[PDB]
Amino acid sequence: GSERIVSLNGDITEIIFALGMGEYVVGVDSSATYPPERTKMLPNIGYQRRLSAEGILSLNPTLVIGDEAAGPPETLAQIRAAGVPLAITADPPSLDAPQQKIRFVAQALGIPQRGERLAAQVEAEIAAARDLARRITNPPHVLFLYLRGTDVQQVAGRNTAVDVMIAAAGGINAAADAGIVEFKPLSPEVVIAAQPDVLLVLDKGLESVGGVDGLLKIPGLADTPAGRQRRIIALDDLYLLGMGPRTGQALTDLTIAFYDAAQ
Ligand SMILES: [Mg+2]
Ligand SMILES: [Mg+2]
Repeated sequence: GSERIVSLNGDITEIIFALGMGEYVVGVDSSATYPPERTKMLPNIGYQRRLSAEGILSLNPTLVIGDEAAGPPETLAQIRAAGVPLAITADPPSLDAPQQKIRFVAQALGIPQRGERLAAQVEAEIAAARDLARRITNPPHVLFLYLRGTDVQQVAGRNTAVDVMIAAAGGINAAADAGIVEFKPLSPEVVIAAQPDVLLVLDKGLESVGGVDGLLKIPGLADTPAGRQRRIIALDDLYLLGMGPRTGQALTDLTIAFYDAAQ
């Protein structure tokens, strides 16, 4: 019997491939960039937060699977009303999200023992990266910026995935430390007070502002130690924010970079 999975979030998609079940995926979202060579060859269903039932359903799924980032809620009710099985998992901002999503997905795909194996492997890489973070004796102050050209310019504080990543890697989230919760508009006051040692951004956000030169035209950013030293870390969003099987690898990368910033 044929199995036709539609996955609604990139991290969920990454888990499906990592569990060795990628051949059954018929549709993915825009954020599904890993493994790049395999996902870019698959039909897109749109933006994970801006979904239509028509988009999902006309791929003729046997199963629709995602996490709490998938929406809107009303589209999700349309899937269930069509009688297509729908499995939505929680995705909390914590280092426990990867293992929880892995087990949920493996169970939803009837391969729970495979999910225990991958979850353990991922756990091990997370633990190994956190140990590498013990190299840092002087935690750098890090500011995460969420950028979309001039339309969106935001900082991330507490109760986010990126906050967890910054801390686990041995950095201080400078925005969080100043009391910012979730995503808030970036102000010159916040940046200047924070004096971040390093600016953390997304690949596509950094391109969208016109590279490093564009980024440093945002008011307040140039007058920070990060701005003066051009100390910018850019990661793709799925890798940094997704909390998927590669979390331990992103942490290793971040902590290596945070150590350089600490020097
Ligand atoms: Mg401060
Ligand atoms: Mg997610």
